[PDB]
Amino acid sequence: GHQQLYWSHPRKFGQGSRSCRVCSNRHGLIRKYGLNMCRQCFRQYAKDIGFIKLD
Amino acid sequence: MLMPKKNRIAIYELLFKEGVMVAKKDVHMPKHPELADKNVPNLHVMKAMQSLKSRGYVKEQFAWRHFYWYLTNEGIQYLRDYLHLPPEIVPATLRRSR
Amino acid sequence: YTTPKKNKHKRKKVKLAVLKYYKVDENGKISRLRRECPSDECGAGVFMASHFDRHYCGKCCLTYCFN
Amino acid sequence: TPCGEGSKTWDRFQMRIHKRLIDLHSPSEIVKQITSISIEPGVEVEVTIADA
Amino acid sequence: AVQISKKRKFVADGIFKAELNEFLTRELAEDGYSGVEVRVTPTRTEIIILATRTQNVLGEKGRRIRELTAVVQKRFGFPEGSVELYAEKVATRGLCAIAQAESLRYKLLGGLAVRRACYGVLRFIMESGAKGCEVVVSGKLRGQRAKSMKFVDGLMIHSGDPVNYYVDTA
RNA sequence: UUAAAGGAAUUGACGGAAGGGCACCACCAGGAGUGGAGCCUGCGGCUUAAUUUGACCAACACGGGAAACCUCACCCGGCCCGGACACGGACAGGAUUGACAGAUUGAUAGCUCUUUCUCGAUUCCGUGGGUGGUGGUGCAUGGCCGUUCUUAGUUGGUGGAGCGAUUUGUCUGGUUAAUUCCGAUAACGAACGAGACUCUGGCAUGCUAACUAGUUACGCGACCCCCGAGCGGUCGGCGUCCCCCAACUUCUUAGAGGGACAAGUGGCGUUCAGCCACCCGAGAUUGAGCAAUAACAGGUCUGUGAUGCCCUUAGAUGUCCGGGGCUGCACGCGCGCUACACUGACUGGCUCAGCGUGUGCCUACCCUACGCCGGCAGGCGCGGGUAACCCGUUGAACCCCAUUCGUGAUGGGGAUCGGGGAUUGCAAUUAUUCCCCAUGAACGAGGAAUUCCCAGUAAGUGCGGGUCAUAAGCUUGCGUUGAUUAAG
Ligand SMILES: [Mg+2]
Ligand SMILES: [Zn+2]
Ligand SMILES: [Zn+2]
Repeated sequence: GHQQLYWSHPRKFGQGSRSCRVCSNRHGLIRKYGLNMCRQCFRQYAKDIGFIKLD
Repeated sequence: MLMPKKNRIAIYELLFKEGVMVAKKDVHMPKHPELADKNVPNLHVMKAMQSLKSRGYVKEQFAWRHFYWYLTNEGIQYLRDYLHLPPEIVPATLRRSR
Repeated sequence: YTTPKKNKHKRKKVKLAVLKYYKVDENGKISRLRRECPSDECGAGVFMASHFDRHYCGKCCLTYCFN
Repeated sequence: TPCGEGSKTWDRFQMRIHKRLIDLHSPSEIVKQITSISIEPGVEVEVTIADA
Repeated sequence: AVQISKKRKFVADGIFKAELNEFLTRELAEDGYSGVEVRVTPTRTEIIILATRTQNVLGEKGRRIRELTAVVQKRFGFPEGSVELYAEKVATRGLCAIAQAESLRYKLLGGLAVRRACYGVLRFIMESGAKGCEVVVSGKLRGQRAKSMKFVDGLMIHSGDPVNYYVDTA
């Protein structure tokens, strides 16, 4: 607690802040176009966004 | 949790007049966007609706990452009695559309 | 899983069972035992605290200097 | 791969959106009867301003 | 706010369709959900369910639409009453693979055997005018090592592009 | 002393068993080379308070992991409860929060302590309890991926053969990229897999269309002109959708459709399937995506509120905060850059592209033109661009011509290493990056062994995404230059 040093780190530039949109993977995500998904989850939601396969 | 009593009224007054609210599972997030006026933080919105599940009053699931909420039948009548409200002030789940 | 240097315990409070901060004389006469907090919300609402030489409002957080 | 083990595969999700264009000189109350004529989820049509 | 570019319009409404898919799958699992279709209007916008049982997705005087629309409103940022859902009975209940997989969930969570459950849903689809269909039930069966059952029945294509729209996976 | 040994047929796997076919994850013929040298990076080992961890053809530039702190588990230390709910006591004659001063500490942590105010039943304690977990177990599992497995295979029904497992079907051959076809026939009839299909690459001087793409024509502007003429040369100079003060589609963008099918001619073979070149033609094998049955005790519980059980639960494996480590070096191993010059390297000229990304509900910080200050890195103001609308005809490198250097460990190589300058940021120290001057090591074509590939192909050569605040020797795409050798 005690707000002065509670969240005192800069959660900014760098991978301490870039979270996955789905359920917060912080290892190897995609900042492109505002997808902001974990790459493990991009095959779960490939057909649903509009990122269909190689054609 | 802390339960500041003028601020539980702040979160109960909207969770009663509509049966929905949209907290997002990140606790170090400074401001709740839907209330936005009575300087309440994201954390108690979990830690008061934890208390509304565990009595048996509200019911929730889990989104991708957000929380949703739906009132039970027991949760409806208890909260108007909690806020000193009659059985004419009603939640928005009975009938609001035409 | 031993930790022999003994980390400190919980913040236990004052718990002293005596308030009595309005002395009564001459069949009813009022005494502010401590100075009141001169803030812009709590004039004669609360008591400004009293250390042995300094004063500091416990709520509104302004201070009275070292004298 | 959801792990790091495999034999080095790389799939290429490519999305290709197309676009066309049409002018008008017409008054824009009947721009409303240009919009509301197909329900059609598979279009994204945009209304350019009629200030000229 | 001020408007944004076109390549991120198309992942905005893409990720809009993916999220309420995941929520309504968790929300309407026990009612035979089977997907949603969106319509965007610059007015009151328009969404439909494809539910098997249009009973439970309705409330009394529409309760499980009006709170199932308000969380749609109050999450993304749709304005004051600009969105509406609808229940809709999906034609040939035993032909979209997601629906009865949600309904054979409760044939396994109901407490039957897996072999009564698999053959029961297999004959149903067959008698609902199917050309070929299969079910694989994989996991921890009777025993300790997880071995898998499959019940391929009829004829089925697997390769090329026509395994995109002649088939539905679940 | 022991529950099998032993017989005969069947399906697989195997054989340094025979026959027949295929593959540059195989060879022959050849090139690029790694292994030799410097280095960046990965793994083991040793060392450490910790050097967290997974994997040993299908591990070793892999965990889309190029970590300054965050992320992060590991180590050293300081806080917080973010332990819901149910049970009783402590709660009105003194339960629970917060906080200035100071010896408090890493610390403006009220952590503790002295002193002492404030908060308002929220709680605290006792007990049962969820809970959280980048805590274990991928040999409890789901999803997914990897592989034998990119090679041509797999299966019922129904008959026949058989006590029976099983088998013929699924074949002697001919042919084919291929159980691909012909045909041969106790088998007949079918399904996948292949193919087809989708994308892409190539011709459409055909069709439809163009103030966000252009061409041609014209009027103006400017220069040049033997001479002095201009329907002469140059112009990405200006204007021709602004209410017509021009048309048009070759080049740009797509959209439909057309196009090649092994069709024609010959030689072959059972004039069967087909093969061999030739003629027409843009093209007579464009390249990849998807991909079967049945499986591995393949990997991942550290993507996941996918998850069973166990462990841990406030002196927490939860979680915040500062520092250290993930980068430490007698050694070895694997990818990869630069090289080792004269077919080179300098210096100055001349020069031609494609692929694509770009300002946010959260998250605040993008592409940059120009102008003016700096010998470079840079700095300020002004703008455009949410984009065929701006960067931008993307003046990339190689190259080419012009000069300097001459076989010298040299102006080749630029490791190592000193000092200074700026940008990034909360922080550059254990050097983030960029720039300067100075320093000038091996390295003189590479042992046994081994990879990759045959047509815009190998290769030299740069640019562009992705990780990004700073960030590419990595990866994934792009175009330029462009081959020797092969049809077995
Ligand atoms: Mg996970
Ligand atoms: Zn006051
Ligand atoms: Zn342990």
